[PDB]
Amino acid sequence: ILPVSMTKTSVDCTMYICGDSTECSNLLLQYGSFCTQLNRALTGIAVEQ
Amino acid sequence: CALDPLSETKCTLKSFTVEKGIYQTSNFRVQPTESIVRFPNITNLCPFG
Repeated sequence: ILPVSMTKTSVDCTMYICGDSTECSNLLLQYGSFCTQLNRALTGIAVEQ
Repeated sequence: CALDPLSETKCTLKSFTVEKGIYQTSNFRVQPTESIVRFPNITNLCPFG
């Protein structure tokens, strides 16, 4: 038996970390680029599967 | 960055020309419509009659 891949997943950091609140998203940009890095890493993992 | 979907694809990257492929350019959420929901019915009538 040998695993070949797991379930592909993608996380929208903005929606998950803020939700409906637009002000919380409007405060997220102080962190600059964490959301972009996380989304890019998850996309790279997903295409790898 | 809001003209054509191809323009948004260009804006997500930093290139004026994009080759073959698929890229997540934005995330969309269904904005709820303007309606509310009700409450439980009155147990009894007014104690004034």
